Amino acid sequence: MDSNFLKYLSTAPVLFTVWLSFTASFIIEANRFFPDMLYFPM
Amino acid sequence: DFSAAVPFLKRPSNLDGAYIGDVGFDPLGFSDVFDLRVLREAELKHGRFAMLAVLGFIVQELYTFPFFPKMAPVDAHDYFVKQGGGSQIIFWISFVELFGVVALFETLQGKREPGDFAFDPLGLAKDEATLERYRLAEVKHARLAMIAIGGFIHQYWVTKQTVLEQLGNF
Amino acid sequence: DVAGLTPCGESKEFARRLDGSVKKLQTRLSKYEAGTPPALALQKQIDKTKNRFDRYGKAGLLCGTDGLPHLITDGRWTHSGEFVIPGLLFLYVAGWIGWVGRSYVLFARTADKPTEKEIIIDVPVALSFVSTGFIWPFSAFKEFTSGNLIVPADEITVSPR
Amino acid sequence: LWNEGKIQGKGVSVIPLFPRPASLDGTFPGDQGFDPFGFSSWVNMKFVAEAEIKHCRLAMLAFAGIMVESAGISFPGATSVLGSSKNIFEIHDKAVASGAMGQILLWVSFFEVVAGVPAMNEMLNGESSRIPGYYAFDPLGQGKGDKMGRMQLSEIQNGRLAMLAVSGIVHHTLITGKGPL
Amino acid sequence: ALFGKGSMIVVEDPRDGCGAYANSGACHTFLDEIGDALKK
Amino acid sequence: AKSKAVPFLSQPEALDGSMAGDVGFDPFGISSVIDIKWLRESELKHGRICMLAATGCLVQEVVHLPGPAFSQKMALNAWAAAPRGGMISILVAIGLIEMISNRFALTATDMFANPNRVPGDLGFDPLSLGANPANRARFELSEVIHGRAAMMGFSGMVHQMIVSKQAPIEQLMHFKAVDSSLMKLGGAAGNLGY
Ligand code: CLA
Ligand code: CLA
Ligand code: CLA
Ligand SMILES: CCCCCCCCCCCCCCCC(=O)OC[C@H](COP(=O)(O)OC[C@@H](O)CO)OC(=O)CCCCCCCCCCCCCCC
Ligand SMILES: CC1=C(C#C/C(C)=C/C=C/C(C)=C/C=C/C=C(C)/C=C/C=C(\C)C#CC2=C(C)C[C@@H](O)CC2(C)C)C(C)(C)C[C@H](O)C1
Ligand SMILES: CC1=C(C#C/C(C)=C/C=C/C(C)=C/C=C/C=C(C)/C=C/C=C(\C)C#CC2=C(C)C[C@@H](O)CC2(C)C)C(C)(C)C[C@H](O)C1
Ligand SMILES: CC1=C(C#C/C(C)=C/C=C/C(C)=C/C=C/C=C(C)/C=C/C=C(\C)C#CC2=C(C)C[C@@H](O)CC2(C)C)C(C)(C)C[C@H](O)C1
Ligand SMILES: CC1=C(C#C/C(C)=C/C=C/C(C)=C/C=C/C=C(C)/C=C/C=C(C)/C=C/C2=C(C)CCCC2(C)C)C(C)(C)C[C@H](O)C1
Repeated sequence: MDSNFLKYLSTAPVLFTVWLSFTASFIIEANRFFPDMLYFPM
Repeated sequence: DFSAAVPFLKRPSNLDGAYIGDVGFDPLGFSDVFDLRVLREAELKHGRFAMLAVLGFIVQELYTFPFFPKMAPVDAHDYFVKQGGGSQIIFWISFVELFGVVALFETLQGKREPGDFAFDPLGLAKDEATLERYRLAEVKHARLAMIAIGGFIHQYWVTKQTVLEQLGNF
Repeated sequence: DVAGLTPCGESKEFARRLDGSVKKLQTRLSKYEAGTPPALALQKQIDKTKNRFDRYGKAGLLCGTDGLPHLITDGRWTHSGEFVIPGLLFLYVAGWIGWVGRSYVLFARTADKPTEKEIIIDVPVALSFVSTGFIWPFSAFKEFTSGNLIVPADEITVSPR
Repeated sequence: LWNEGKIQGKGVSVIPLFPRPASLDGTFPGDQGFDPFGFSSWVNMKFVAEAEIKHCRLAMLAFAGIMVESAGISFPGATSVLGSSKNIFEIHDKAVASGAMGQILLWVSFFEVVAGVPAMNEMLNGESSRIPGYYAFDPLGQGKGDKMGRMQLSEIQNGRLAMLAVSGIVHHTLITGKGPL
Repeated sequence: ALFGKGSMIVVEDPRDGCGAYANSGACHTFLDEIGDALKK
Repeated sequence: AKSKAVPFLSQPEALDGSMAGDVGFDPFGISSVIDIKWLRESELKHGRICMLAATGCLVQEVVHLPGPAFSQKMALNAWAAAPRGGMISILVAIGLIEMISNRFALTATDMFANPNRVPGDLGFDPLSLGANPANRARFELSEVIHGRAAMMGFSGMVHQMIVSKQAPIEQLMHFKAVDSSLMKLGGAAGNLGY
C-alpha cells in the first residue's frame, strides 16, 4: 500500500477520528450485550 | 494510427499492444483516464467469475448434489441466501479477495501482471509461446462468458426456462 | 439499611417504578397488531425493562423513598461495587493512557523532527507504547524511584516571581 | 532388466502423445514417460517413488484378498465368525465389527509409525541412502542382479496394474451389486 | 498416591459403545452424516 | 524473490528462512511493521497455549478430576462449573509465571533488551530434552507446526461447542447437522435492531 497514503492515515485527525470511533464503538457494543450496568456486579 | 478493431476510430494511445487481447477497442476512453493495470485486473476477474458462472449454470441443471434440493440457479441464489451456504461462499470469496487486495497493490507497485496469481497446478503453460496463446484464449473466453452470463440470467427472467431446456424447447 | 435506605428488592416505590414503566409501554403496545414490527420492538422493550428492574432488585442496591437506587460511596466493602471497584477499574485505564501518552512524548523528543511525530504519529512505535501500559503501576513507580519521572525544580522554566 | 532406452528410460514413452518432460529423470525404476501435469518438477522424487511403491504393494495384496474372498476361499472358521457372503464390502463391515480389521489396523499402523515413518524421514533427509520402497525384505533369495533390475520394473508394473484393477473391481461391485469370480 | 478410593479419577469412554461407521439407533457419527448426505 | 507460500506476492522482508516454520507467509506485511522477534514470541506463546487448550478440551471430555465441580464433559460448561477460587488461582499463577519467566522484561519496549534473549526461548527445558543440538532444528519446526495446528484446531473446537452444545469427541460421535433455523449470523442492523 502507498507509503504516502499510510503517512496520511497516520496524521493526527485521522487517528483521532478512527481511535475514538473505535473506542466509542466498543462502548456501544458492550452496552448492547451487557446493558444497564449501574454497578460492578458483586 | 487507427484502431485495429474499429477502422474509423483512432487508437486510444494507452492501448499500444502492451496487453494480450488488445484490439484497440476503447471508445469511451476509460484508459485515457484510468490505470490500465487496474482495468485489466477487473477484466480478468469479471471474466473468470463469468466463466465459472456459465459452467455453474450448465452443470447445475445437469446435476445437483444429493444433500441440496433440486432447483433452478436463480432459485439457488435465493435459497442459499436464506439457507446459509451463500454467506459461506461470500465469506470465503472475501477471504481470498483480501490477498487479492494485496495482489492488486503488488500490480500497482509494478511487480505483477494484472491477472497473474501464479496458478498453474497442472503445468499446462509450457513456455512463452503457448502461454501467450493461452492468455489470449483466456481473455477471449472471459469476454465471451461475460456476454453469455447476461443472456442466461436475463433469458430465465423473461422466459422461466433454463438455458439447456430453452435450447431444447422453442 | 445504611443511611435509612431500603434494599431495592423490597422497596414498594421501586415496585411501582417497574409497574408504571411497563404500563407505559403496554399502552403503546395496545395500538399495534401482534406480529407487526412495532409490536415486536415494544415487546422487546418490556422484556428489557423488566430484566433491568429484576437485576437491580437482586444486586444489593439500596432504594430511597423515591424508589430509585442510591449509591453508597463511603468505602464500606458491602458497597464497593458501586464506586471503589469501578474507580479501581477507571484508574487502571487512566494511568495506562497517561503512561502510554507520556512514553510517546519522550520518544518523539529524540526524533529528527519532534513536532512532526506529534501530528503524524509513528503508528508502529505508538502501538508499541500502548501495549506497554498494562503494567504502568510498576513501570511508573520504578520510573519515579529511579529519578526519571520527576525533574528537579531547577530544570523547569518559571515566571520571574 | 533395465532396458534403458527400450523400456523404462530416457527416450521411453508409454504414450508419445505426451512429450517426455525434462524434469522427469531417467534413473527411477519405472520411469517410462507419463508425466503430463508436470508433478516431477516440484515434488520430492524420492517421496513420490516410495508412495508409488507402497500404493502398488497394497493394491497387489488387496487384489489377492479380493480374489480369495470373492472365490469363497477362506481360513478354517473364518466364515463361521465372519459372514458367509463373498461381497468384499460386507466382509469388511463385519470384520470391522469382529475386531479383525482393528487388529490389522493396529499392527499395520504400528509398523508404519515405528518403521515406516523413520524410514521415510531418513530416505528423504539424506541420512541413510535407502532406495525408495526398500525394507530389506528378501527372505526367499531371488535378489542379486534381478533385485535392482527387472524385478523393480516387474514390481512397479504389476503394482500399477493392480491399482487400476482393484479400483475397477470395487467400482464394478458397486455398480452391479455382484463381485468378480 | 494422592487420589484415594473415595475421590478417584473419573475415566469415561467418549465412543459411547458404538463404531465409526454404519451405526444403528441413538448413535450417528460424523462419518454416518457423510454417508447420509451422499445417499439422499 | 517471490514468496513460496504465496507465489504471486513478493517475499516479505524480515522473513529470510532462518526461523522455523518460515515459508514466506506474510501477505498483509505485518513483519514490515512489527519486529519479527515479537511476532515469533507471540506465535510460540499462542501456539503453546492452544496445544494445552486443545488437549484440555479432548482430555476433559475423557478424564475428570473427582467431584461434581469437575464433571463437565462439555469443556465450555467447565468454565462455569470449576471452582471460581481455583480458576482465579490459575489466573494469578499465570501472571506470576509471565513476570518471572520473562524476568521483568514484559513489554514491547523491554522484552529482548538483553541481546541473549531469543523469541520463544524462556530457558524452559526441565528434562534437558533439547540438549542434543542435532534434534534442535526439527524440534523448533515441529513446535511451531504443532502450535499453528492447535491454534486452528482449538478455534474450531470452541466454535463447534458454541454451534453444537456438545463436547468435541461426542459431537463427532453423535453428530447433528446445522439446521440454520437457529444461530443465523449477523442481523443486528438488518431488522433495525431488536
Ligand atoms: C497522555 C498524555 C498526557 C499526560 C500524561 C498528561 C498529564 C497531566 N496533565 Mg494533561 N493534557 C494532555 C495530555 C496529557 N496530560 C492533553 C492532550 C491536553 C490538552 C487537552 C492536556 C491538558 C491538560 C490540562 C488543561 C491540565 C492537564 C493536567 C495534567 C496533570 C494531571 C492529570 C490531569 O489533570 O489529566 C487531565 C487531562 C486532560 C484534561 C486532557 C487529557 C486528554 C487525553 C485523554 C490525553 C491525551 C492522549 C494522547 C493523545 C496520548 C496518545 C498516546 C499515543 C500517541 C501512544 C498531568 C501532569 C492538569 C494539571 O496541570 O494538573 C496538575 C491540568 O490542569 N493537562
Ligand atoms: C509381482 C509382485 C512383486 C515383485 C516382482 C516384487 C519385486 C521386488 N520386491 Mg516387492 N512386494 C510385493 C510384490 C512384488 N515385489 C508385495 C505385494 C509386497 C507386500 C507383501 C512386497 C513387499 C516388498 C518389500 C517390503 C520389499 C520388496 C522388495 C522387492 C525386491 C526384492 C525382492 C524380490 O525380488 O523378490 C520378489 C520375488 C517374487 C515376486 C517371487 C514371486 C512371489 C509371488 C509374488 C507370491 C504370490 C503370492 C500369491 C500366490 C498370490 C497369487 C494368488 C492370488 C491372486 C489369490 C524386488 C524389486 C525389497 C526391496 O529391496 O525393495 C526395493 C523390500 O524391501 N517388496
Ligand atoms: C498458595 C498455595 C495454594 C493454596 C493454599 C491453595 C488452596 C486451595 N486450592 Mg488452589 N491453586 C494454587 C495454589 C494454592 N491453592 C495454584 C498456584 C493453582 C494454579 C495452578 C491452584 C489451582 C486450584 C484449582 C484449579 C482448584 C484449587 C482448589 C483449592 C482449594 C481446595 C484444595 C483441596 O481440596 O486440595 C486437596 C486436593 C488435592 C491436593 C487434589 C490435587 C489435584 C492435582 C494435584 C491437580 C493436578 C495439578 C496439575 C498437573 C497442574 C499443573 C500446572 C501447575 C504445575 C502450574 C484450597 C482452598 C480447588 C478449589 O477451589 O476448591 C473449592 C480447585 O478446584 N486450586
Ligand atoms: C486471522 C483471523 C481471521 C478471522 C476470520 C473471521 C471469520 C468470521 C468472520 C465472519 C464470518 C461470516 C460473516 C457473515 C455474517 C454477516 O456478514 O452478517 C451480516 C452482518 C450485518 O447484518 P445485516 O445488515 O446483514 O442483516 C441482514 C438481514 O438478513 C438479517 O437482519 O454483518 C456484520 O456487520 C456482522 C459482523 C460484525 C462487523 C464488525 C465486527 C467487529 C469489528 C472489529 C474490527 C474489525 C475486525 C474485522 C471485521 C470484518
Ligand atoms: C486456469 C487453471 C485451471 C482451471 C480451470 C477452469 C475451471 C477453467 C474453466 C473455464 C471455463 C468454464 C470456460 C467457459 C467459457 C464459456 C464461454 C466462453 C461461454 C460460452 C457461451 C456462449 C457462447 C453462449 C450462449 C447462448 C445464450 C447466452 C443463451 C441461450 O439461450 C442460447 C446460447 C446457448 C447460444 C487448472 C485448475 C485446470 C490448472 C491449470 O494449471 C490453471
Ligand atoms: C504463562 C504462559 C503459558 C500458559 C498457560 C495456561 C493456559 C495455563 C493453565 C494452567 C492450568 C489450567 C492449571 C490448572 C491447575 C489445576 C489444579 C492445580 C487443580 C487442583 C485441584 C484441587 C486442588 C482439588 C480438589 C478437590 C475438591 C476441592 C473437592 C472434590 O470434590 C473434588 C477434588 C478432589 C478434585 C504458556 C506455558 C502456555 C506459554 C507461555 O510461557 C505463557
Ligand atoms: C517442552 C518441554 C516438555 C513438554 C511438554 C508438553 C506439555 C508437550 C505437549 C505438547 C502438546 C499438548 C501438543 C499438542 C498438539 C495438538 C495439536 C497439534 C492439535 C491440533 C488439533 C486439530 C488440527 C483439530 C481438530 C478437531 C476439529 C476442530 C473438529 C472436532 O470435532 C474434532 C477435532 C479434534 C478432529 C517437558 C515439560 C516434558 C520438559 C522438557 O525438557 C521441555
Ligand atoms: C440482481 C439479482 C440476480 C442477478 C444477476 C445478473 C448477474 C444479471 C446479469 C447482468 C449482466 C452481466 C448484463 C450484461 C449483459 C451484456 C451485454 C448487455 C453486452 C452486450 C453486447 C453489445 C451491446 C455489443 C457488442 C458488440 C457488437 C455490436 C459486435 C462486435 C463486438 C461488440 C462491439 C462487443 C441474481 C441471479 C443473483 C438473483 C438475485 O435474487 C437478484
